[PDB]
Amino acid sequence: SNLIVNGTAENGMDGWPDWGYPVSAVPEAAYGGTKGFKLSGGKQAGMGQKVALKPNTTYILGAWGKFTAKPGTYCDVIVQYHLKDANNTYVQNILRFTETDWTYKQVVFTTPDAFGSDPEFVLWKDDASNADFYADNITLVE
Ligand SMILES: [Ca+2]
Repeated sequence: SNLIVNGTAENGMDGWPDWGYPVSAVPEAAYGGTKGFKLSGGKQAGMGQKVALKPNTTYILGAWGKFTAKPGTYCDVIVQYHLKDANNTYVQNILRFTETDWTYKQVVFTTPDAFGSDPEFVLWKDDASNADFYADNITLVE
């Protein structure tokens, strides 16, 4: 059971709030199925959704990703939340992609005993070079 809605782009951009960035669900970006997510070159771009994480629970976050040509910087896949501690610590669980062939990355993390902010998944492309980024099969599972 994937906590991310439509992590495969098989339902287009459905389940993903429009943040106004150049993110499309298109055949050229597919790792599998009929579509993948394409984050346009030339601009920073991201999308995300709130994720219903449980406390003291272990999760695996994974995704396939590639740039179409060598980028200036990177694109991150992140699950993030604040702790409910005195310092109000911000936790980012991050996969950082810079590669130009399809590359699978994953991170295993265990959630704290309480959240200080609503957990979110975020895909964020810092890079604004000419290369497009393709993301597909984005997965967050207990
Ligand atoms: Ca797909």
